[PDB]
Amino acid sequence: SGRKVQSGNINAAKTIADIIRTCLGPKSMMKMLLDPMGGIVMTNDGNAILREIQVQHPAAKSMIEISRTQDEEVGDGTTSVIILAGEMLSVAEHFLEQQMHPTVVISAYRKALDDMISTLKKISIPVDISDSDMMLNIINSSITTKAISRWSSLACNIALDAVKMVQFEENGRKEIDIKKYARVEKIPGGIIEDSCVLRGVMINKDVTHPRMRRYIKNPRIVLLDIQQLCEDIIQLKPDVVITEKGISDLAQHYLMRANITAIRRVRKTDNNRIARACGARIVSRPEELREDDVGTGAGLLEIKKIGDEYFTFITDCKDPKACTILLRGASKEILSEVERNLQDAMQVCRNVLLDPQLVPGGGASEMAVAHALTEKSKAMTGVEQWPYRAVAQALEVIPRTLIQNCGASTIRLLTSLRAKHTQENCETWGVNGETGTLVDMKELGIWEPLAVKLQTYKTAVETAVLLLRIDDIVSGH
Amino acid sequence: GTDSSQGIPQLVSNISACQVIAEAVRTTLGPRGMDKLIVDGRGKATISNDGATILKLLDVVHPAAKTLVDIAKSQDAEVGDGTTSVTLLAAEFLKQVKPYVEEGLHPQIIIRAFRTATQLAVNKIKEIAVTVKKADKVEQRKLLEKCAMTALSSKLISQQKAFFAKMVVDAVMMLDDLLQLKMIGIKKVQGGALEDSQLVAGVAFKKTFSYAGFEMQPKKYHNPKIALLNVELELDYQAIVDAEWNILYDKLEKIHHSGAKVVLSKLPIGDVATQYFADRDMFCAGRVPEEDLKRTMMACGGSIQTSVNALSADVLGRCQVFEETQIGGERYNFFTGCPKAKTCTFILRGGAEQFMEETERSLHDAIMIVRRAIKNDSVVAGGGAIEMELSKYLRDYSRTIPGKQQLLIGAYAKALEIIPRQLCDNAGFDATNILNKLRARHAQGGTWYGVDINNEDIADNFEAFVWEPAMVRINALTAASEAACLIVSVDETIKNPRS
Amino acid sequence: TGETIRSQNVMAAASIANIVKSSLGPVGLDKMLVDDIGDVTITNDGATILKLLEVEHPAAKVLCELADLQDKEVGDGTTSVVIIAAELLKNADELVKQKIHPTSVISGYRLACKEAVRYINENLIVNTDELGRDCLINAAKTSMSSKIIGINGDFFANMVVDAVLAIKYTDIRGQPRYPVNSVNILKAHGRSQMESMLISGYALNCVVGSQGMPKRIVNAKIACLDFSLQKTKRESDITKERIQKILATGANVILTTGGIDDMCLKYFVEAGAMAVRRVLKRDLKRIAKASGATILSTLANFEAAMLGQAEEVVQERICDDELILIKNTKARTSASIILRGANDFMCDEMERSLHDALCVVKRVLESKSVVPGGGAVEAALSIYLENYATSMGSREQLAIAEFARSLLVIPNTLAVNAAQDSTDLVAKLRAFHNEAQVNPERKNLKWIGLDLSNGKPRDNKQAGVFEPTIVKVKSLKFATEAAITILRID
Amino acid sequence: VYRNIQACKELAQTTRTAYGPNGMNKMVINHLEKLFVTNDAATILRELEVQHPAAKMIVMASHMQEQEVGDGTNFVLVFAGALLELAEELLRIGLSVSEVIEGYEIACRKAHEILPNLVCCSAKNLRDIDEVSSLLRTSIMSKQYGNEVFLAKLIAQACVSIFPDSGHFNVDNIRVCKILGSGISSSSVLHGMVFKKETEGDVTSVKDAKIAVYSCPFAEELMNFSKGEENLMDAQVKAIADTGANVVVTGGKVADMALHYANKYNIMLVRLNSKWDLRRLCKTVGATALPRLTPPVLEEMGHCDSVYLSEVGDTQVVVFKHEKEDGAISTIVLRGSTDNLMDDIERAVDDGVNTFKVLTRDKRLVPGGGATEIELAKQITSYGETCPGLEQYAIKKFAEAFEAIPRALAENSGVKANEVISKLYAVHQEGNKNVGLDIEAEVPAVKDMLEAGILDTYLGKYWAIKLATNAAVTVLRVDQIIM
Ligand SMILES: Nc1ncnc2c1ncn2[C@@H]1O[C@H](COP(=O)(O)OP(=O)(O)O)[C@@H](O)[C@H]1O
Repeated sequence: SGRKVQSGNINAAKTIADIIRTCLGPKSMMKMLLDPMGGIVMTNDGNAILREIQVQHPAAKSMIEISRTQDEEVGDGTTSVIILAGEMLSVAEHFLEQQMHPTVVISAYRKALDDMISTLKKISIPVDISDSDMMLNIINSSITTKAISRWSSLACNIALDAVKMVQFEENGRKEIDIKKYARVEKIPGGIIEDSCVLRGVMINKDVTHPRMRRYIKNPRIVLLDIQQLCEDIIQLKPDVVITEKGISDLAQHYLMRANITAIRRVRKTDNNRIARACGARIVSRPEELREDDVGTGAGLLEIKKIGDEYFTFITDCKDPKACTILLRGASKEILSEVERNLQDAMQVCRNVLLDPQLVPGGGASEMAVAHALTEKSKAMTGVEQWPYRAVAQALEVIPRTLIQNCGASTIRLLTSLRAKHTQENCETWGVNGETGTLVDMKELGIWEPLAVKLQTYKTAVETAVLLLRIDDIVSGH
Repeated sequence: GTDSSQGIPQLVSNISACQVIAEAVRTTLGPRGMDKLIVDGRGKATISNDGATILKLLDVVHPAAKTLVDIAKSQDAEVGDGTTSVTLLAAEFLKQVKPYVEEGLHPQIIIRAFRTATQLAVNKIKEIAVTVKKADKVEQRKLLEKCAMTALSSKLISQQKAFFAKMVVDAVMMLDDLLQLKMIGIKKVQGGALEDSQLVAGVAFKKTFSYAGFEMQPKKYHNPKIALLNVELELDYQAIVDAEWNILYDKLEKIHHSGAKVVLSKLPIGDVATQYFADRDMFCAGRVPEEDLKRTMMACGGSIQTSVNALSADVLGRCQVFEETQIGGERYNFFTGCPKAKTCTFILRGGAEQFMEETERSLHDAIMIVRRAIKNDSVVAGGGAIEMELSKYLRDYSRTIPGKQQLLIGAYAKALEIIPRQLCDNAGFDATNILNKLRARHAQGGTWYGVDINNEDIADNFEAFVWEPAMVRINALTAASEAACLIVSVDETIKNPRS
Repeated sequence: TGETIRSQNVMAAASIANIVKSSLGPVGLDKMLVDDIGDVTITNDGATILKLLEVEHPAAKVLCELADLQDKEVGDGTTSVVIIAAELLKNADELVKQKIHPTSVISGYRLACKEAVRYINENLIVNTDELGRDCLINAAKTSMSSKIIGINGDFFANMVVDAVLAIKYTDIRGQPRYPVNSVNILKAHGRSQMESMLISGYALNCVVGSQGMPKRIVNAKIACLDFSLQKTKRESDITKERIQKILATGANVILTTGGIDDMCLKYFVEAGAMAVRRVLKRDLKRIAKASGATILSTLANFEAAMLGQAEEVVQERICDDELILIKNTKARTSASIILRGANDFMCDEMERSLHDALCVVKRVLESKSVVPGGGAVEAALSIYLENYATSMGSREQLAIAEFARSLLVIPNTLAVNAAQDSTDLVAKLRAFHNEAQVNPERKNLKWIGLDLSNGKPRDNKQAGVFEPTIVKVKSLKFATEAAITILRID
Repeated sequence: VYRNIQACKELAQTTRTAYGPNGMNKMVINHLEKLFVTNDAATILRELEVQHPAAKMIVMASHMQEQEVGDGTNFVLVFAGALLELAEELLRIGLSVSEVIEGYEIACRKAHEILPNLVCCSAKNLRDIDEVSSLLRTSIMSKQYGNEVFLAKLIAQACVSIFPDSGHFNVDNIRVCKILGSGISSSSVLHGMVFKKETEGDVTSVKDAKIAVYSCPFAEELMNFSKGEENLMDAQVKAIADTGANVVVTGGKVADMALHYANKYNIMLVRLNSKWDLRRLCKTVGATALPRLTPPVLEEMGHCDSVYLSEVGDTQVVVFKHEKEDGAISTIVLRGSTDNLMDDIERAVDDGVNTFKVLTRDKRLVPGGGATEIELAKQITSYGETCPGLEQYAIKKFAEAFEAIPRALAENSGVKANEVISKLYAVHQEGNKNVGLDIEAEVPAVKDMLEAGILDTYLGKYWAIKLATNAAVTVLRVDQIIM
C-alpha cells in the first residue's frame, strides 16, 4: 500500500526495462520468446519484444503506452526511453527509503529535465542545411548498422527528396515535415533501381473503360462521395471531378459531356494524398455550389500502364506536399526498413530544417549532460540535491549498457571515460560500439540529432514523474 | 503465535506489558477499592486492597513491568498508600502517548514533552498550595479533628468516630516524633459496642497457652519491667533426672535472684502447668511477637538475658505500671506505661469480627491523614480535583505552544483524567457524567470541585477538608513521569541466555 | 471473528477517505483506477475518483451519494466532505467504545455544526469590494506563483482584474456575473509577453475586412451572416441584393463568416463594414451577444434594428497584426488580452496561467461573502468548539471536542501533500488561532492558514487565498449528515 | 562475504540507536539474570552473545578503542558499519575487494592528517577547577541526562582535580563508594578511601598507622568452653593487637565479646568490606592479605595515616588517606534512590576521568557533535576527485561514511536526517568548522559547537578512525569459515 505499491510500480517498470536493456546499440544481444504453442522467435528489435509480451501490471502497461505514442512521431529509440526511465525510477526509491516525499523527488527530476534540455543545446553542433555531403553523413549516422548497408546508396537520395517534398509552410518557412503524405508505392518486380522519386501521386485504379477525355493539361480536382448534378457542375466547368464508386461507360460518356473524370474503388490513403498534392475540395449543395467549388489542382493527368497495371498519375501538382516515391525490387523486406528508417530520417531532416544539430551519441551526449549536471549539483542545497544528482548518474547506462554488450569491462572503462570528461570538459567523448573503446565520437562521426534525443530524454522524465505520481491501483486487484 | 522484538514491536510489547500490570492493580485505587484475592499456592489466602501488598506478593515476569514495579516499590517506602495511583497514572501516560508512536513520532521527543509538562505541572501545583496550619489545628485542635472526621464521615460509625477522631488526634499528638504505623497498633476485642473502644498508653496482647503464665501479677506496681530471655523454662537413666531437677531448682531461683517481674521469650510456657510456673514465684511470658519485643524495649525498656541466673538492671526498672484486665472479658497482657512512649495501642472494643477489617481500612489511613496534616500543612484538595486543575493548565499550555509537543502535552493532560475516572468506577457511579459535570464547573467556576466518594456528585473537597499533601502529589506525578519516560526510552531488551 | 457492525461500517467508510486522502489539494498525487478489462485512469481530483470507483461495501455506499449531494451544490468540497465525515466516524467509534451512546454523539455533532456555522457567520469577509482591488491583485498572484510570468504578472494582474470587473454582468436579480469565455485568449507573434495588453474588445487575427470603415465608425450595426458572398448564375447570385436589402436598413458593419463579398471594399466605404473568414463561434456568438445582432444564413424576407451596437472598429496594426477590432459593443462580451509572444504555443502555459486566474478570481465575485482558504477555518473552529464544548457539561461534552479534533484533518492532509511534516503546521495554526480568541487585541490574527503550494503558515486575507462561505458551510453540514447516518446504522 | 558485512550491519544497528546524548537505553537481563537499563556500548558489547566471527573483529577493535581512551566505542561501531555498508555498494558496482582496501587506507591516511587541522584546544591547564569542569561536561553529557550534568560535572571533576601533579596520573585512584538512599543532589566529594563501618572505637589522629589486613572475614563444662572461646578470641584479637594495630578490619559482621575486646585495647572494629576492596585497601596502605586472626605481625601490616568517621552523605563511613602520595586515593560518594540509574552514573564517572587522563597527555580538543565529521566528510570528498583511477570511487565512499555519524546523531534526536545533513553541509561551506548539529531543537537547526562548549578529545577521534578502518579492512579480507 502507498509507498509499498509505489515500490511495486517501480519494480514492475524496472523488470520490463531490464528485459530490453541489453538490446540497444549496434552489438545487441538477441532476445528469444516462446509462446505456449511452440513458436520459437528470436529478435533484436525492442519494439518487437514489447509487442508480444504480456504484463500483468498496469503501471508497466502505461509505461509501454507512452513509448507506443513515441514510436509514430520521430521513430526508433523506444528502447532508450524504457531503459532510461527505469534507472531514474529505481534510484528514486533510495530517497523513498529515506522517508522523503515523491514531490521533492519529482521536482528535482523536473529541475534535472530543464537542465538536460539546455545542456544538450549547449553541445549542439550545427549541421549545414541541405548540403549533400553532411546529408550523407546524416545517413551515415542514422541509417547504418542495419540491413540497408547494401542499398543505402539510394536511400541517401530517397531521404533528401522526400524531406523536400513533405514540407509545410504554415507558420513560417516550410517547417512541418510529415510521413503520411509522401506517396510511397512498394510494388515488387524489377530491379531496386526502379525505385524512383517524382512530384505527384500515382493511383493503382483507373476507369474500367478508358475511352474518356481523361488527361487534361491542368486537372482541377473536385471530390465527390447522378446526371443532374453532372449537369449542374458546368457552371464553372472543372475538367476532373473525383468520386470513389463505379462509373459505367455510358456514365463515362455522360461525364465526358461534362468533361470530368471520376474514379472507382480508390483507397483513402490514396484519396487524401490526391487532395493534399492538389488542394481539392468537395461541395454539391447548390447554394453552397458557388465560385468556391473547384479545387484547381494538378498540371498533368496521365493514364500510365506501369507494370501492366491500370495506373493514373496525378502529377505536376499544385502543392508539392504529397509526392511520388516508388519502391521496386524482388521481395518486400528491406525497402520497408528503408521506409521506416527514412521516415525517422525524415524527422531528422525536419530537425535539420529547424534545429540542424548533430550531437555526438554513443553516451557522449549522456556523459556531457551527466558532467554538466554534476557540476551544477555542487552549488544547490536543500533536500532535493541528492535526487537531482541521482539522475546525474542514473542516466549514464547508455554507455554502461553499451560497454556491457561489447566484451570490455564497464568499471575501468567508465571511470577512465569520466576521468577524460570532467576535467577534459571540451572533449565530448563516447564509447565506440565495436571495440568497446573510448573514442572521440566527433572523430568517429556517429552523431544523433538533437531533437530526437531531446524527445527521448523528455519522455523518460515524463515516464518517471508519471509513475511516481501514481499512488495506488485500488479499483480491482 | 506473534513475534515482537523489533523496535516498534519492542515498545508495543513494553506498553502492553505495563497495561496488564496496571490492570493487575487497577481496581484497588481509592478508599473503597475492590479487593483482590491471591494465594501463595499452598493455601495461604490473602485478600488485599493495598497496592504494594498486592504487588510484592504478585508475580512479575516482564522486563518493562519489572522496571516499573521498582518505582512502585520506591513509592511505598515513603508513606505506603499511593503506589497504585502513580502506576496507573504512568500507564495512562503510556496509553495516551500510544497512538503517536506508531504514527511516526520519536520517543525522545515525547519524553522531552513529558518532562516539560511535568515541570509545568510541578510549577502550577506550588502556587495553588494552601497552608492550613494556624487555623486552629494543634491548639483548638478540633478542625484537625475535622479532617480526622474525614475517614468515616456521615455514617453510623460517625458517632463513635467522634471518639475515634479525638483518640486518633491523641494517638498522633502525644507521640509526634515523625510517627509511623509501627508505633501505633490496633487490637481487636470481641463483644460490646464500637463506642466502647479505647487507646491505651502501652502494649496490649491476648494471652494464650504458649503466651503467658498466670494472673494476679503485680499490676499496680511502681516500676514493673521485663526480662527478655531466649532460653526456655519448661521441665545415665539415673544420672539424667537429678540434673533436670537441679536445673528446675536454679531456674526457679533465677526469678528470686534476678528479680524479673515478667520474663519474656520466644519459647513456650505451660498454661497446662499454670500454677507450676506460678511456682516460678512470678509472672512470665513466652512466644513473643516482634511488636511486643520493640514496644516493651524501645519504649518500656526490658533488658535481654542469656544464662541460668541472668540478672540485669532492667527486669524491674523504670516503667510506669502493669495491667492485666478482662478487656471485653478476656484478660490481656499490658506492659503499659512506657518511659520512652512511642507506644499507644488502639483497643477495638466492638461486637462484630469483620469490623477489624473496617477499622484497618478506615483508621489505618486516618492515622496517616492526621499525622500528615500535622506533618504537612501546605496541602491541596483530593478527589481528582488537583489532576483536573493540572489538566486544565496543561490543556491550555498545549495549544499555546507551537510545535509537535502540543499533541503530547494534551496527551499528558487527558492521561491525568483516569485518576478520578478510576475512583468513581471503584465507587460505582457513571464516570462520564461525573467527569463532564466536573470539568464544566471546573473550567467555569473554580478549581477544587472534586469527586465525592459518598453521594457520587461533584462537591467541594477543599470545604469537606479532604486534604491531599502537596509534596506527596509532587513526588507522585514526578515518579509517574519518570516511570513513563523510562519505559518509553527503552527499546531493546537483549537476552543472552544460558542456553 | 468479528463484532460491532458499527465498527465494520466505520472501517468501510474510512477506506473511502483513505483512498482520497492524498488527493486533496492542488499538489495531490494520482490514483490509478483500473478495472480488469485493461483500462487505466490517471486523475488527481476526488470527484471523478469517487464517481468511477467500483465501490464495494454498502455502508460505504452511503458516503458516495451524500458527497454527490455536495456535487450538485458547488461541485468541489466533495473530497473534504468525505474526509471530515470519515474522521467524525473514527472519533465517534472511539466515543462509542467509552460507553457513550451513539445518540449522544450524534446530538453533540448536531449541536457542534450549528455552533460552528454560527461561529463562521460572525467571522467571514466582504472586504473584496469595488475599491478593494489589491486583494484581487495578489489573489491573482496566487494563481500564477512559481511561474515566469511573475515579474510581468503584476502588470498582467492589473489588466486581468480590469478584464474581469469591466466585463461583469449585472444579472436578472442584480448580482454580478462573469461569463468566463467572454474575455478570451488571443496570441500575437513577435515581441514577448512583456507587452501583451488587454483590449476592450475582441480583435480577430484573420483577413482584413476594410480600411474603408473610418477610425471610429460611430454606430457599428453588426450585420453578421453565415453565407459566403460569392456570385452564382433578394439574390440567388448571392453577393449584393440580400445585403443591399438589409443595407438600406442601416446595416453598418456587415460580417460574412464565410467568404468575402466580391464588391466588398466598394460597399465598405458607403457602409464601413467587413468580410472576415473563419470567425469562430466562440467570438461570433460572443460578438452577437456583445452587440445584440442577428446572424442571417438566408436573408431574403424587421432587419433594421437587430444589427446590434458597437461603437468603433479600429483599423490599425497591433503587434504585426492588423486585427478585426470588434470592440466597444452594446454588452461587454468583447474583450481579449492580445497575447504577445510567438504563438499560442510559446506562451501556452503562460496563457494557461492567464486563463485560470480569471476563473479563480471569479469565485470570490459570486456570493461576495467569503472566508479564508488554507484550512484556517477548520483550525479556528477547533479553537472555537473546544471552549464551546467545555461550557456544556452534558453527555455531548465529549462529542463536540471530537468534532473539533476531526475538523483539523483538512490542514493535516494538506501538510502531508505539500511534502511537509503534518504535526507542526497544524500546531502552529492552532497556536496562532489561540490568540485569535484568548487575546482580544490581535483579532486580526485569525487569517493565518497553510499555503497550499508549500505548506507553511501564511496570511490569506492579505494574500487572497479565499473560499466562498457557502462551500465551507454546506460541506460542514453534509459531513455531519454523512456522520449521523452511518453512526445510526447498526 | 555478504553475510559477514550483514552481521556487521546489524551489529552497527543495535548500537546506532544508543548513540549520542539522546541514546535509547537497552535492557539487559543477562545469563545470570541481571537487570540493566543502560546506554554505554561497551556494557552492551560485553553482554551480547556475539556469535558471528566477523563481528568479533569489530568488537575487538572497539575493545582496543576502550583500552586507551575509554570512549568512542559506538563511534567505531557506527563508522565501521558505514564503511562496510558502502563497501558492499562498491563491490556490487564492480570494484574488486582489493581496491576498497587501499582506497579506505588512502582516505584514512588523509583523514589522519586533516584531523589535527581543525582543533580548538584547551586553554591553560587541567587545574582551574571551573574551567576543566566545563571540559568534562561533554563526556557525561553523552552518557547521562543533560540536565543532570551541571552538578555531576562538578562532582566528577573536583575530586579528579586533586592530583593533576608532576605530569603523571592514575584513574584507579578515583573510586566510587556507592551509597544508596537520598537523591543525586545529595552526592558529595571525599578525599581518601571511604566505605561504611559499624562500631565507634576509632582512634582518629593516628600517625603512620598500623592497619589490620583481612583476606577472609569471620553445666560447668559448657561454662569452661565459654571461657575457652572467650580467651580464644582474646588471644586472636591480641594476635592482631600485638605489634600495636590501631584498627581491626573484617569483611563481615561484628562479634560482641570481640567488640568489647576492641574497646578494651581501644582498637577500631572495622566491618563490612566488599569483595573488591580486598585488593584496593591493600594497595593504598601497603597491606598484605592475611586470612585469619592469628597470623599478622608488624611486617604483615598496612599503613594508613588518619582513620576516623565521616558523616557526609548522611551516613557514618571510614576514611583512609595521607599515603606516600599524601592524597593518592580520592573516592567519590554517589547517592541514589535505586541502583538501576547508579550503574549508569558510575559508568559515566570513569568515562569522564579517562577523558581527563587523555587530557593530561593530549590538550587538543576538536569540535564535536557533527562539526569534525562533516568537515572530514567534505575534505576527503574534495580529495576524492583529485586522484583518478578506481580509488576515486573508494575515497568518495569513505567520506560519505563520515556522514553516517551525525545522521545517527540526527535520528536519535527526532530530526529528519537528510535535511539537517544538507543544511550542515551547506553551512559548513562558508560558516566554517565550529558549526555542528544542535540537539535541543525539534526543527533541524544547526548551531556553533565552540560557543556551546560541546567539544571532544582529538586523540579519541584519531585512534577511533584508525581502529574502525583497520577493523573494516581486516573484515573485508576474509572469505569464509566452514560453519
Ligand atoms: N549535547 C551534545 N551535543 C552535540 N553532540 C554531542 C552531545 N553529547 C554528545 N555528543 C556527541 O556524541 C558523540 C558520541 O559520544 P559517545 O559515543 O556517546 O561516547 P562514548 O563512546 O563514551 O559512549 C561525541 O562525539 C559527541 O560529539
